[PDB]
Amino acid sequence: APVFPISKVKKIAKCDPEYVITSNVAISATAFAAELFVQNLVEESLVLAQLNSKGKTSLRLSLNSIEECVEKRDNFRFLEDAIKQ
Amino acid sequence: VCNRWLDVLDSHGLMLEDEDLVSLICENRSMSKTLKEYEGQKSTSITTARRLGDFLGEDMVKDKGLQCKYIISSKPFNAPVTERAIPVAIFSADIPIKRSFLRRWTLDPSLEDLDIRTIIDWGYYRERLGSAIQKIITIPAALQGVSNPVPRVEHPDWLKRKIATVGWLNYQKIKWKIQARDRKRRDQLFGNTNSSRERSALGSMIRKQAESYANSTWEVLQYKDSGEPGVLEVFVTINGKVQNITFHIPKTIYMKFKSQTMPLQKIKNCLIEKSSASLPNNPKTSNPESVFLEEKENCTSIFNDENVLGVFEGTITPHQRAIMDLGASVTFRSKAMGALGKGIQQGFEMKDLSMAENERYLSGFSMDIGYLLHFPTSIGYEFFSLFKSWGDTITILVLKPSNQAQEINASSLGQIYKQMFEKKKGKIETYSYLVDIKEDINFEFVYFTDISKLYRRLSQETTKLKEERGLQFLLLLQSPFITKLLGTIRLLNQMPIVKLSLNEVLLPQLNWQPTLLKKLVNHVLSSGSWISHLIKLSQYSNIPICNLRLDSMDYIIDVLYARKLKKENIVLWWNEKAPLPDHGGIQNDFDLNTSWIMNDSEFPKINNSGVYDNVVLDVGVDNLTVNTILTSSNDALNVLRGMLKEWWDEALKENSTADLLVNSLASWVQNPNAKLFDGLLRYHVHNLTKKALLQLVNEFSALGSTIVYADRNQILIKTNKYSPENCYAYSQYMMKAVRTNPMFSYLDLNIKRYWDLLIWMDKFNFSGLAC
Amino acid sequence: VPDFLCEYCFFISDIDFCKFSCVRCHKAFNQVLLQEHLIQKLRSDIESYLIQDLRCSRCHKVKRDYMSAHCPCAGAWEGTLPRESIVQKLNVFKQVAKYYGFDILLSCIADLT
Amino acid sequence: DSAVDQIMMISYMIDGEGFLITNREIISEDIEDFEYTPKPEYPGFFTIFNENDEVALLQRFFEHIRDVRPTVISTFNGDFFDWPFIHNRSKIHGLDMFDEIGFAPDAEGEYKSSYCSHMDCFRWVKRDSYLPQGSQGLKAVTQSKLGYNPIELDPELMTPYAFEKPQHLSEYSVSDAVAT
Amino acid sequence: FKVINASQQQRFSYNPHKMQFIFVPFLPDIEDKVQMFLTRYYLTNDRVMRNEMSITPIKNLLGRDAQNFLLLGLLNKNFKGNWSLEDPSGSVEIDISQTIPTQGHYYVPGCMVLVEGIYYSVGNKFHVTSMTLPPGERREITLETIGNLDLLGIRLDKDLKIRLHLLEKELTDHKFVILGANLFLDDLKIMTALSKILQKLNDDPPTLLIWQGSFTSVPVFASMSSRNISSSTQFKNNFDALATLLSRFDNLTENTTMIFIPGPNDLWGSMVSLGASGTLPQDPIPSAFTKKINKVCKNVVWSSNPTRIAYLSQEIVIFRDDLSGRFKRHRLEETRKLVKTILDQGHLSPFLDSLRPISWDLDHTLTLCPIPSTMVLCDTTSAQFDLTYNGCKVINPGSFIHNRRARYMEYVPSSKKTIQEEIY
Amino acid sequence: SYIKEQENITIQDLLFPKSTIVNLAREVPQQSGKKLLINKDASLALQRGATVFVNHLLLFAREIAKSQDKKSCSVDDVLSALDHIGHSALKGPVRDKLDEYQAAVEQ
Ligand SMILES: [Zn+2]
Repeated sequence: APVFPISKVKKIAKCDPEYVITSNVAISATAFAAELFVQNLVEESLVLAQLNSKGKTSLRLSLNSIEECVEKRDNFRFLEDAIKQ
Repeated sequence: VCNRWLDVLDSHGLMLEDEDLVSLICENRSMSKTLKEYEGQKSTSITTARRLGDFLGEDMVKDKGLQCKYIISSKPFNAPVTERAIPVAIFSADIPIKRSFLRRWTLDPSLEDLDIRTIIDWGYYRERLGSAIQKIITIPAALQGVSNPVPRVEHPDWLKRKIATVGWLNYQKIKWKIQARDRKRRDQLFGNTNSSRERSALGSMIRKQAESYANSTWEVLQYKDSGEPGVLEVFVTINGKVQNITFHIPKTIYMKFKSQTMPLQKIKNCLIEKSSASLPNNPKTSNPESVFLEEKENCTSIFNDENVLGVFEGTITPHQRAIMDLGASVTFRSKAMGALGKGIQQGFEMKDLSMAENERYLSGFSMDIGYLLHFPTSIGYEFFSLFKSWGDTITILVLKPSNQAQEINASSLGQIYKQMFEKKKGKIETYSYLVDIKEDINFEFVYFTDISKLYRRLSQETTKLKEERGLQFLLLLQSPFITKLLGTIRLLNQMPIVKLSLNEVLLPQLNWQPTLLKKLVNHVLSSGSWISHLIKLSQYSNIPICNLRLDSMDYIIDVLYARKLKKENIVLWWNEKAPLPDHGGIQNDFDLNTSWIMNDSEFPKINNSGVYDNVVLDVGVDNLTVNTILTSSNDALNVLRGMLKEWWDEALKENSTADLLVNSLASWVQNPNAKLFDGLLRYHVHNLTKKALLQLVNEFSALGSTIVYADRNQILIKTNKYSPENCYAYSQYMMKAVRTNPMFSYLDLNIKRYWDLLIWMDKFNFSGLAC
Repeated sequence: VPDFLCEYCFFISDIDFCKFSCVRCHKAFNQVLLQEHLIQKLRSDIESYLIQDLRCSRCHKVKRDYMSAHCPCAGAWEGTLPRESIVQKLNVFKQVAKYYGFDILLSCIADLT
Repeated sequence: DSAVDQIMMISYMIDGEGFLITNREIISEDIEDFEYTPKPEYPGFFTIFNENDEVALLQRFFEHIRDVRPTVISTFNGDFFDWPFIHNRSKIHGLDMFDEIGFAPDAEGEYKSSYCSHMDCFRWVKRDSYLPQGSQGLKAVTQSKLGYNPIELDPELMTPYAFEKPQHLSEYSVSDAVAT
Repeated sequence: FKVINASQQQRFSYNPHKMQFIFVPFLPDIEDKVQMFLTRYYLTNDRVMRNEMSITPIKNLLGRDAQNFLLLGLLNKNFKGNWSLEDPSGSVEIDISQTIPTQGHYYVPGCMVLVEGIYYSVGNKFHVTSMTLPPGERREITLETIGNLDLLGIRLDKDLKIRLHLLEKELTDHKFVILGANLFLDDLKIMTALSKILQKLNDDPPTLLIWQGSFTSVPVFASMSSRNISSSTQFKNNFDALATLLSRFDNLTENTTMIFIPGPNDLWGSMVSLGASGTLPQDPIPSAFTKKINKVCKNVVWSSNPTRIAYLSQEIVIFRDDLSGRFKRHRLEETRKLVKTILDQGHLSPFLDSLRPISWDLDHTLTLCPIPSTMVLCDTTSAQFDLTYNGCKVINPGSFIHNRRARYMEYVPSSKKTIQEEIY
Repeated sequence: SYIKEQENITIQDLLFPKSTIVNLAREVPQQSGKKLLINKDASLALQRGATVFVNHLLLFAREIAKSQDKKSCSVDDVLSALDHIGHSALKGPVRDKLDEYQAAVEQ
């Protein structure tokens, strides 16, 4: 479905400093994988936000749950060096 | 007893093995807090933790509670024991990983051996055992009045003197590349514990794949050689799409030696059954299992089982194809709804799953078809056409010498496509729900000179068709000469590797009709009728598209023969890459006796050149090898007789793609390219066909018939002097009716031979025709 | 040379050294497969010459010992298979290799000298 | 860890009649009914309940607790390792533990309850068993106080044994259930 | 210096009185087969004569019932229970019970074993008290009875120098890579792995790399191996692909003496008869069949299986077969299976001709009377062992398919050590 | 190896929308929650995570592209790098939405 246009596809194509000539549908695959990654991190970060369900923010996720879901999991170990601010 | 333990610690454990030495010498010592919270302290549990943190990455030194098991080396000279710790995981890792990370801790790049008796400190373990034997042996003995009992250790002065009567992405990319170099080393150390760290949470992207997987019609068998072997890439087909899954396949050898091999090897599965395979071998009174390590065959050397006499050679199941015959072509995981998601994520363990189903109606479908076919010749043709069912554009990579112009502008191709399309439009309207070639074609050539960049253009066009559909398509590769040479260019897709075309025919450069009228467009309309032929040939034989099926029809016979051998359990399968014997010792002198020099079928000379009467031959016997097994090792021959008796039953009143199995079963015995049996089967069927030739050379002699020739295709009959040629019809039916009875099965037809007053010396005389 | 099989009409039949296509349909197969079959027949006869037994004039019994030079019998010492039989087969292999092209077959004939 | 991991087996012995609930996602071969009798005074009968998901495992375990109506809940080293792991796995899945069986922890981290009064038997080994410290685990207390040597396997190869040989791990979990 | 082939040397006619080299000069005789079995027993006869006590044949031990002599003989099988033993006088027969042999060796049908027991004079059924085959010897005694004649031609006694040992200890940049256990050139994985190994062997030049020849996967038989290609044309395509892959590395092309040796899967010349082991002394596949890989280099030498290479002080026979699968197949009744028969057996393939044929022409190519102090046993059923407790260094390059892939060895001939290297 | 530490140089590294991040957090788990809001520090972490993941997939596709000696990239080079980072769960639905994008981009 035409939901994510070529504007953000060209936004995520000029961002790379040293990149080889990729195809026009591989960047579309990376954009579809990026929205599924953001959906997987949202669904897997409420698995660790349910560990602290004593208050009203149990259905609402936050940075402490995001930080521990990034440092515990092995498929999200590339994000703890970029969560530091 | 301290001398026995000092002898086992003095000779560095040379009589002991390496696993008992690393379980004996090492020290289990876990931690309580993290590595970062132990700054400023120096101990052996902090040194092993720092070595695991810079050797196996930073992922295990994040959380607290690390179990740092260690050993102590000798090669750091005059250093403390708190900084001489080495983990046990450096000896379980690979050779250049341990050699790369050992020397940075050992501080010696001069070492060439990785033998554990040379690295570890025998003197630190000797002094810790010495202070324990010093206390409990030499400490209360000198005061009691007896001497030093152990002469290896000694006692000092205090008890001896009494005896006097964009920026930052470069750093991030190098950090992620070294981080994933340690994660692949973590998976190189063990292949299952890190794998279930992503599948511990059942997300809704694994559950959707688990709710959309039922009746997996498998399509192509594959390989994985750059990593763990024994795991197969399976392109199974779901109800609406095709899923690329992976299958874990074990190696079920028949060995019977698992009795006293329990502390020797690591026997996990405990199963004792009838693991006796009956093949002809050398020891007398022996007249005719599985594995827990699917990556390496660490088998036992010394054979003494005390159950039956005879060394088991390790007769195996076929390692690359033990799922297409033992399982099915239509795979089905019979279980609940929620375990198959873990099977999709890890890889399907088909040893405990993947049972068969009904094998009829394998492929009822509707999807796209890719079609790559190459045409090399002695002239430079190279017609690398790429037909696709959705794009309709074929791309020929032709015209290697670019000076002259000899290739058409698709005008002639379009006119012959129109005439061929009208005749095959009726033939295409028969098979149109599978392949739609019904639209009017339109295409463009690519006239190329180089070969390397032509393969680069070919790889760009196959990635173009693999990106235009992704999946839900089928690529039928059909190159004749370079069929196994086209497997280096493009891969990782489902492909019937088939030599359909024999060779491209030679042609003078003044026309192009034998290379374009029936070679290019007739092959894509034949590809439509050919995939319906393939649907029927894989619905009957029940094997996926891994077979040749037109050049070599010896694989379907092999899959059916392996299923017939798996129906029973006395006789088993054989070799896969060898010349395929069925003997007791594959690497021996047994096959020179079964070579059989010049292989004489028959050679008759009764010296009759001029025949006495006007006799006509109608004795043109075919299928004599088929009509030998249907009349007649022993169990392999009777299971072949039962398979051919069941095979002739479907080749009567209802047959479309199973009548070729009979003629391919005739051709299948004499060649080594055929699988699961050609060893003693060829010589035995040759002697039994020689016996059947000698039985049918005199049982048909109800009249005065004599022979002069016998070479399994035709013989000589002889009729009376009266009634020369008008009586052919009744003589032919009476000859067939008296020839069908003494052979007792009568499955060899005789049609239209020739004879009219012959002359025959031995081979150079053919005088006579009467048709 | 025995049992040549065709590619697709499956007519299994023997051929001769005195005349390549089928006798059922009509198409040439290749020349290198017939060339390969002739080196296979040559090596088969050479390995069958290599497994010759202890046989002579009086002692016409089977050979049952390797370490034994000759039988404790009264016959003159000779052999089982003669070299003149395989050199007559080697010159008919050379005649069928030089009558036709057959480069690797004559190459292996030169290799065994 | 209690959030990156999941429980594979629950081996419980309700008054002589043992039970076992296994997670079919990690465990490959589904375990059938077997026996573990290391001595004739300790009979072990274990009807395995092969639940597919971990939510099914935890709900069948809490359903069997809610139907059997226990008056004593025992385990070895409960409040330190065994009991908060099940509270974190019941906090991860939608059904929280306190809403069905009343097992809320105290201020010091001890999983007490109102009706059943949880019996952590590692608070007897550390208190007055007169056992030497360094050999106070479950294997050494059953080799010393009880008269049999149980199944001695290292816990670091427990996870590859879930996918490879689950019958030996079901024997080990039934061993520590009849020993507890 | 140069590679001594299977037929490119003088013929060593070992006499029973002096064991020297006589002048023989295209097809063998039966007299040479009788001399072959006589040289198989008479050259192991001096393994206890020059070691030492009383030596006498079975003719002095026929009519009795109690004995003392260690009966040296090769094990046979005539009938179902007719275990025959010999010497060049007659024959002895061995029973099947009271078996207690030395468990530091391997017994097989054809290894010469000393035995002791009773005679059992009703018939001739010798018994087994002690079953131990004799061992070999060292360098100082193996070449003193040979006189002053050569192996390849250096016929002078100039090899008693320690400057020849300092000539082999001087250039320490010598490299003898063994490379490993018969690679298959059909799958792309072994091709990419040999490309990476040639990259790491291209940036640093060796001196004489013992490569791995005859590398087709399927053996050549009397049928077309590929789809439309034959079994001769598919291997032509495979050595042309190996020649184009070898010409992508231009450092091995000049100084590295690449040596090609077959296995049991040789080309169209020597392996279309057999499919399992064939004759062990083979002929090398020459320039007549292979043409494309010979023009890409100037240091490619083709040689057979039991072929020594000269270093003027050292001989290295690089054998290739499944010896650990053949010795395991014949018992009495990975590491410790071939470390027990180098000294104990002076023949490279101790079997009869009915179980392993040897050509009657060449039998002094696989004999081990000049004992090598460095030896290569390339197998496919063994491990990477290196045991030197005798003086002979025996290395075994294992395989390519195990848990970690791409195993290959690197034997330094100057430092006399060996190492192995994986790459993934 | 180590070259330099981290750099908060977010002048050009602050580009992705915020409405798409909160649009990609629907998540209905069959009536187990209300799903009212997400705080802004988690939305800034999700924006930086999406940008870092797109750079992650591009370096992993280019690092497995050089092993096959191809100087290009593709769908069979991007999705053959998704198992190297441990994300096969993303690989299956990216295949069905890529085939829905290819089945709807023709019209
Ligand atoms: Zn034909």
